[PDB]
Amino acid sequence: VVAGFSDALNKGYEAWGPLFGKVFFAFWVILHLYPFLKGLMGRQNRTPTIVVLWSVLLTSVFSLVWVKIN
Amino acid sequence: EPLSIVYPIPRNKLTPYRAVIIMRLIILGLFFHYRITNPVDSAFGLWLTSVICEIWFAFSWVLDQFPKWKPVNRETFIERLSARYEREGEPSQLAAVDFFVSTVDPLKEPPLITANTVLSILAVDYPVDKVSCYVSDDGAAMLTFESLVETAEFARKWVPFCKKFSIEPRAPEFYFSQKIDYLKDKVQPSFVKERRAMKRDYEEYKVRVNALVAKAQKTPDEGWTMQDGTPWPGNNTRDHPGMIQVFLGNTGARDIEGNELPRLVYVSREKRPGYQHHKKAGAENALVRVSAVLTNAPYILNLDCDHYVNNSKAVREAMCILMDPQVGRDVCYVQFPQRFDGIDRSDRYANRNIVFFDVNMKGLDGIQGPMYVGTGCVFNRQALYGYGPPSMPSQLSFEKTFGLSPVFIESTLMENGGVPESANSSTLIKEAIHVIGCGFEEKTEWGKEIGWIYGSVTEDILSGFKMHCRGWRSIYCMPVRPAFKGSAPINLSDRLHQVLRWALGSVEIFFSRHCPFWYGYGGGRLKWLQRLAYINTIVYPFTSLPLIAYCTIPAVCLLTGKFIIPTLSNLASMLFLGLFISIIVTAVLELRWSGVSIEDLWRNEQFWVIGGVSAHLFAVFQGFLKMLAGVKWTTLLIPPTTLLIINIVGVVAGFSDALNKGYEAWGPLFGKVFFAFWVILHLYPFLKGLMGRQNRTPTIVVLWSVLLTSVFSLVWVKIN
Amino acid sequence: TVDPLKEPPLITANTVLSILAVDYPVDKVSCYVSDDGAAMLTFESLVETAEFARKWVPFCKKFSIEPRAPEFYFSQKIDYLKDKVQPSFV
Ligand SMILES: OC[C@H]1O[C@@H](O[C@H]2[C@H](O)[C@@H](O)[C@H](O[C@H]3[C@H](O)[C@@H](O)[C@H](O[C@H]4[C@H](O)[C@@H](O)[C@H](O[C@H]5[C@H](O)[C@@H](O)[C@H](O)O[C@@H]5CO)O[C@@H]4CO)O[C@@H]3CO)O[C@@H]2CO)[C@H](O)[C@@H](O)[C@@H]1O
Repeated sequence: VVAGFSDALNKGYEAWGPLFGKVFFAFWVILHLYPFLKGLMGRQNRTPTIVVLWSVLLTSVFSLVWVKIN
Repeated sequence: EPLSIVYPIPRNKLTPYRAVIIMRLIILGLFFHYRITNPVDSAFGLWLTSVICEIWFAFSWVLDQFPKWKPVNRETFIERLSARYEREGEPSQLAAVDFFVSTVDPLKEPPLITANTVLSILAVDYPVDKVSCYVSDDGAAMLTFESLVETAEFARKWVPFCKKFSIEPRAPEFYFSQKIDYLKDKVQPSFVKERRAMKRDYEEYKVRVNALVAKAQKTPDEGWTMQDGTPWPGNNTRDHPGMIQVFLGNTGARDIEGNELPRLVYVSREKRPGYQHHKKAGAENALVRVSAVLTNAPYILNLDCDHYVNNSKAVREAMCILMDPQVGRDVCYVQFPQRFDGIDRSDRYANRNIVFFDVNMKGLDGIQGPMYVGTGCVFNRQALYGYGPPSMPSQLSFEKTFGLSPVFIESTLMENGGVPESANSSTLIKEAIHVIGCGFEEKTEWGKEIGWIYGSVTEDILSGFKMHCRGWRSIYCMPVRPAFKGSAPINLSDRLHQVLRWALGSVEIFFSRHCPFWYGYGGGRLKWLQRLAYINTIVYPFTSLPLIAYCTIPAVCLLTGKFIIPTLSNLASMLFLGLFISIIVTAVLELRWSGVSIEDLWRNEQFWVIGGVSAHLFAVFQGFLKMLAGVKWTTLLIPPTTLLIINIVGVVAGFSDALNKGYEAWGPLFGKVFFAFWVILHLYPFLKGLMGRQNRTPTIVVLWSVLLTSVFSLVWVKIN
Repeated sequence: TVDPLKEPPLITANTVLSILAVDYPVDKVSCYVSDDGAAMLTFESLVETAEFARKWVPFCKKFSIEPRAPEFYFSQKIDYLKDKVQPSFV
């Protein structure tokens, strides 16, 4: 989703329709699956963490920077 | 047989750590070389400040991360200790232990906690003839004396029950106030009735102690009077003779079953007007001297009022560590991890601070051992006096170095310990009273180079460093149970004052004669890595001076400069990515082998940033002022509040100014805003709690105000 | 009181005990209880509360405990042995 998400940005706004449909199905699968995987690998369900958010946004910059450079 | 074994990391988590940290160092070096050479950034002062602060951070990090190299683990074997040294069927051959407890004043902290810790000390699993407890007070208050008198009877009642049913923790308050199932693995048929009766007795004792505390608040004009009908010697705090008393000893009371109980010695020093007395260095040193006279124990276990003994095995584990001819000869003290209790789920205060106690302390254990912290340490008596490691690496001289008293010199001349005369106990009490005289430490080397290193504020780390410079080695033992649990501060003012005190003590040590940069350089006997770790621990507050400037940088860069650094696809961005991924992978891999929760590292680093922002800054400025010569929490919060407001106003104003532009900031705006967001996210959670009534939900009104203020800024920009 | 079924008489009895256990001279304070339902349950509850107050008033007035309501006092998780100095309190 993140890789294709960036690949849609490079296009000239031609994915305004297709991107949401493809992303929505991925979001449905992830939203169902993610909460379970968080708890077993996480110490509490009240607050998953704040570091993973930092890593995710930094990882978002990672893919974005690479796409701009390659 | 080996009573304790010390095994390093299994090497499945250590070589990858070493490789990743070396890669990080190489990447940092390449980054700094490229930054120094190629870019100019079109501005000299801003770029110079950024690069110099980054270089200072790099030096700090490289000098702080190396001590973590070569982590080491350890475990002890009480079963084999008992099998060999206990020698069932023949007299025991276990060394004596002298527990120390020091109190300042009963009003600031209730005497109930002191009584609880005294009971926990008196209810350890060790032969009664060996363990001996000592309690010292600086206030010389009769409330503490009466509390100890009542605690003597309560201990007489409580010790047989605890030692017979092997209950834990030994502290009565902290044990009865437990919601864990008390009937879990107890097989004694008559446990329930005994527990109920002992609980009722403990409640009665609590009532009596509360009555004494309430009575103590009223001061008669004639002064305090004892039950026997004698004026209290400690009427005037400034001027009063020193007094020594004995309880629950072989001479005193005995247990209900007839067995004896460990002796408890209550010592109050002699203080006079015009005489300089140290806060705690002069109390523990006097305790060491008076113990050397009364019961010469080779091992002295130091503690505090708040901290009590959790499990009745810490003494046995210390004996296991210190008794081995191989791994017990060069050992000087066995530092224990001081764990705290009464922690909520949201530990926003980060008072736990176990990343230091586990990731860093164990890492340092490999080279030369941990540092004295001020609680839970079994010092070697000879090491405390100062002799150097055995098998390294005149009478007038002995008088000069130790003191004028000849009895103390004769007692300390014995390596094994004990009392050689073994007679005339009353004369020994008189000799102890003489030894605790105010003028004993006038021109001797007490404290200066022998005992607790005299210091204005902080001396534990100084004493540990001084005694390590002589070639000694220390151990770090982590039992499955904490074995030393104590109450922790729960508010923010106390925590801020404590961190400020630590920073001030570190700065004072740095500016004093005992400076690692140019101290302990004769004869070696100090590992280079250990000296590097000491330098890290001493000059850590100085990083606040560049940290404040660095965290201020983004606010100005986003408003006036409007630039950070030109971006080059080939090399600059690649180096940025390398650093960013290397730091996170290093953190994860380090956490892998230490069993630390991921959120704990983030919480600790944000707390460290806060302390650098305010506590370390004020401490270092006060250090400069004191060195040149020769605070409220509200004032302490001024720098954090100022930085938060300046950063938020700058980021919002620059966001509006970039929006007014024709989409020409698509890269630079994100680049400039990321650093500000990082700083604000590290800083805001702390300020919210102190200015908020709860951490669960900050508020909803502040969100309304923030959106309305954003509308205000937008409207003002549109209209002007 | 309006009716004992809508609200249990236990709360009314607790309030009556709290009223009867105030710190004021016994000759001055006087309590009055009125009912609109005229139910015998309230009368019997008050009759029993009279004996319970006879038992409870000296203890409360001697040990200066608070709050005076027994239902709302015994059901408190705050440390009940906080600042009590009476030797035979337990
Ligand atoms: O516990 C009681 C005991 O405390 C003693 O004082 C201790 C204190 O207890 C410790 O908490 C403290 O530990 C901190 C270090 O002092 C401090 O130097 C260190 O700073 C680190 C920081 O933790 C780390 O996050 C940071 O990483 C950054 C890199 O530096 C950057 O290059 C990169 O860009 O970003 C990362 C962050 O993402 O590096 C710095 C070092 O450069 O943080 C420690 C806490 O985590 O040390 C004190 C003494 O040294 C006290 O003396 C005793 O009396 C007392 O008993």
